Amino acid sequence: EVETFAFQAEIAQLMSLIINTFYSNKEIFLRELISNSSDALDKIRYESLTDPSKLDSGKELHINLIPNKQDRTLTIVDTGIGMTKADLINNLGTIAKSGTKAFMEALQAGADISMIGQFGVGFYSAYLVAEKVTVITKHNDDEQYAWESSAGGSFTVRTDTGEPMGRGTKVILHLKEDQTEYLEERRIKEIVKKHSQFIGYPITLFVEK
Repeated sequence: EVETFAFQAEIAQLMSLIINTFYSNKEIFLRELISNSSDALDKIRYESLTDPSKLDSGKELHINLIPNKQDRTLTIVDTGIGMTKADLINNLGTIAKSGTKAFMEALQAGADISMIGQFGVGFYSAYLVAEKVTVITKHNDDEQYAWESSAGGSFTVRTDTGEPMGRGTKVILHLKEDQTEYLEERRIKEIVKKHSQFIGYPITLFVEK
């Protein structure tokens, strides 16, 4: 069972702008997704402070970066709070409708696309480098789901049958054919050092055979 949903008009517009605007500083997508992961980890940590059983689904709080050159994917995994089905449908737990409005107002007042994260919609910077994004997620209060979109106005949600995650979110970037630099270890390390050097959770860059 696969359910298909339309993006709200403002999010469709945001996604089209990210896809079609000329903007060379694409590397900021990784900073934005690592920042989202850190926020998600903060949230489950905060809940655990009064209810330790919130971490029964996994005590380790971390961020993994996984490139796969055969599949042409870069995956960002975190063990944060995850998303419920309702969260996924509601723009992956963001205030994306109003955040988009603020972002577009900022752009007309001179802001840069790199400032997307200041408006709560940094997730959508994934489409600077990905033709399709798959999000696998597990929240303590719900089952494991896969969200997916190639833009074009719609996303899908389905129950996920893959490897059970325990708790957290996996963002799988199916990269554009000319964006394969983001699979090279040297490039990922450079970006992490430049933009994410002080994130308060361990970031592990996996390597490949």
